[PDB]
Amino acid sequence: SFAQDLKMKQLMNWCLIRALRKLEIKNSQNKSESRKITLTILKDFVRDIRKGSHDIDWXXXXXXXXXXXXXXXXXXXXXXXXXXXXXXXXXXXXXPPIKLAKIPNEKNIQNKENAKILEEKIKTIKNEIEQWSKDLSDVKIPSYELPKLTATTKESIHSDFQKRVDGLQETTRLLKSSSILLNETAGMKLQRLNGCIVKKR
Amino acid sequence: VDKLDITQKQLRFLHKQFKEIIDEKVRTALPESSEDDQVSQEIQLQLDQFLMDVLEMAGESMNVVDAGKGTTVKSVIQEVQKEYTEPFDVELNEKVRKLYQEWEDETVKVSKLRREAPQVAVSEYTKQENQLLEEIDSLIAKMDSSKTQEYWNQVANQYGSILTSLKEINDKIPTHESKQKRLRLLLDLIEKEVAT
Amino acid sequence: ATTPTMQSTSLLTEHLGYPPISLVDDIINAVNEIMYKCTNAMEKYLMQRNIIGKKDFSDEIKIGTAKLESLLENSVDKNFDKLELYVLRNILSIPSDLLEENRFRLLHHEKLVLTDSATRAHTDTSIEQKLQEIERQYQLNVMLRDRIQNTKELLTEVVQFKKKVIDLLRCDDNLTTALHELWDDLKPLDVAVKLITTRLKQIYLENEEFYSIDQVNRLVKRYNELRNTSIVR
Amino acid sequence: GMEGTEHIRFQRLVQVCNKALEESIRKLQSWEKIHECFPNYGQTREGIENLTVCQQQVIKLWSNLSRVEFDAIFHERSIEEKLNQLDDLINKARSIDTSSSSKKLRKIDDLRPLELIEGNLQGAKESTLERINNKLQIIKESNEALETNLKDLNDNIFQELDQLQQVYDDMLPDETIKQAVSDMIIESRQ
Repeated sequence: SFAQDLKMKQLMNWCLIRALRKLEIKNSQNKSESRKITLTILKDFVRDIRKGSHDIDWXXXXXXXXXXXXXXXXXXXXXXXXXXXXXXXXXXXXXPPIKLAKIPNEKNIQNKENAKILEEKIKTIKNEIEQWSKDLSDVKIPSYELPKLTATTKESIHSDFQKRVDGLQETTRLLKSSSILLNETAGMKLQRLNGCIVKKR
Repeated sequence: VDKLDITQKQLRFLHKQFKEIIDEKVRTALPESSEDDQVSQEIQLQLDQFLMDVLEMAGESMNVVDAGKGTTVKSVIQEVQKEYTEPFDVELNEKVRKLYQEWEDETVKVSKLRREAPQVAVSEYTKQENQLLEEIDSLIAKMDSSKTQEYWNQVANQYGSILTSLKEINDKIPTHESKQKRLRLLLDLIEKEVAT
Repeated sequence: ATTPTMQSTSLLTEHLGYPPISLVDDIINAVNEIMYKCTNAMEKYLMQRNIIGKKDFSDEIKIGTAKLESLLENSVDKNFDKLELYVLRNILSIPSDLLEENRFRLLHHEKLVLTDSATRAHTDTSIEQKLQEIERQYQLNVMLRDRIQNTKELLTEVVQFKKKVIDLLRCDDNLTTALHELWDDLKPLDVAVKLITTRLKQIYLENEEFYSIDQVNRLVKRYNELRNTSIVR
Repeated sequence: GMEGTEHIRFQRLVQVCNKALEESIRKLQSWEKIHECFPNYGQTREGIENLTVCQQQVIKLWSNLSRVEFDAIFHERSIEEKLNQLDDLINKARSIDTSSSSKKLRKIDDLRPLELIEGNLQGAKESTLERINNKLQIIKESNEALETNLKDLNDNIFQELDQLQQVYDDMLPDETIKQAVSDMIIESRQ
């Protein structure tokens, strides 16, 4: 069974292998330089591990300030707390505790981006609205639209009929008068041709 | 099976020295200037969740001896995680909500403008600028709309006068023939001297 | 090319009146609201069930609350991620065919556009011609009034004039020329005037065989002056 | 005639929504997960009675009020009309019009704060032109008709008159008789 240091690096370095690999199948989107980069750092990382980087396994650190409800201490004499090595000729409490290099988050980024997005979008929108109101009240252009017997008469027919009656009437007067003057002629002729005889016998 | 016993301090120690190395190198492929958006910082995250995958996978063929089996391992990976960052910056997230609801509202506004504004403009014209039907239908509404006797008797008396002339000349055309005959006989009797 | 998806989101954001994401967000926020209300309400309304007889179980409930909570928060969150993916992809998606063809349009678009210059100029123009033609046709209607009145006027005038000429000339009168029909029994006036005229001509010959006032009166007084008889029984 | 029967889409929305819900409840109608979340208190008899009536309670209430919330949203958005109109519009655009428009424009917006307005105006005024031309065309028709009748009865005037004129012309030696009456008048008298 055991709980050994080598087998820890067997299993762990194995998980690192599989992790790299999976992340290489996930590197189908190569144009993301983040991907190529991260892969370089992680390959050189697993290499620098398998070929040593510094002291590694087991031990702890210092714990600094505690944080446990199970914190309860009780001891006695027999070797006090003063702890460190010594003896060997040639070659300190040993306290290099934890060290941190904090990294920002992700929601900060999504909120930066989304902020930019909503700023430019809402800008374009409110400006579109400007164009609407102004063009409406202005260039509406009221569509303006604004509009703007022959040769016949009583006297003519009565003049025709009267003309006929007058011409005819005049011709008639000419015939009748001709007969009158005629019988006045014959009249005379006989007035002097009726006294020649008288009569006598 | 295989069985690697862990203590919280062991696994957290390994994690923290991994982060030590990763920090050491990320500090050679780039200077310290942080905050870069889709670049640099995306790498940091990708490496975090990378260690999530690595260590989670590790706990499958490996157990803990502090609580029950491989329980809490992810809670301490995630407690050292939170020991970094992700303070949900309330103010920026508040800006996110403000500008998101503002985005929705302004959107609805431009929509109801794109329709309501043209349609109401054209409605107002089409309604007033149809007053041609005052003129036109005024029109089409209108298009549907629902002593001489003396003189006569005088020309008549002229006709009757001509008729009189007719009868008179007809009675006087025989008489003058007869009196003719008489006077021509007489004229032939003067040459003969009209005696006894 | 802008983006056919952006085009579908503009045409749909306009049609709907609200962004598509707004709907799915209302769905999510709603459900998760029921998740929180029902979580702290399961907890709350179960606090009265903590004691079971003698001992206290008030220390073994919040683990179930927290765990079940996170579990169904992630589960539901992802399930409705697949929802919204299905909504914005199948339901609220438009085929790129239509967007490319220029064939997809909205209710707004009883509208028809083009080279605005053409339709505006030709429109205003044509309309104006129509208006002036309206004016013309109206004035022409007035002319129709004129010729209607003229028409009927000539109706009465003619009817009265002719039933006059026949209630006058034909001797078929009401007041004047009834007289007698003997005058008109020889209805052709022409032949009459011809006959009398020509016979009168012949007479005018029978006298124009001269010997006029002087010839005849002198012939007479000559005769008488040549003396005769006086007196006899 | 209103293709696709309007629906086909809102129905699917209901489908996916309710299926995602019920397939998200799977963990509440399976008490094993409760055995995981309550190893000890879940084994208690009274406790598991409580969590039984309470699990049933949450399925029932959850499902009900969730549904009425979905319906409420559908009312908030009148999504029925929007989607039915969406499908309808799509298929009409599939089976209507083709050639009228020579070349086309982008339907997002070239710059369409105006193009929309001016478009609507110009179309509406096209309709105007149409009806106006129609009512005019009517005035022309009625006009030419009345002209037809008036000119008919006018030619009936001229015809009638001219006729009866030549009629009484058919019913009704000036010189030689002038010289006759002259020569005869030459005689004088006392």
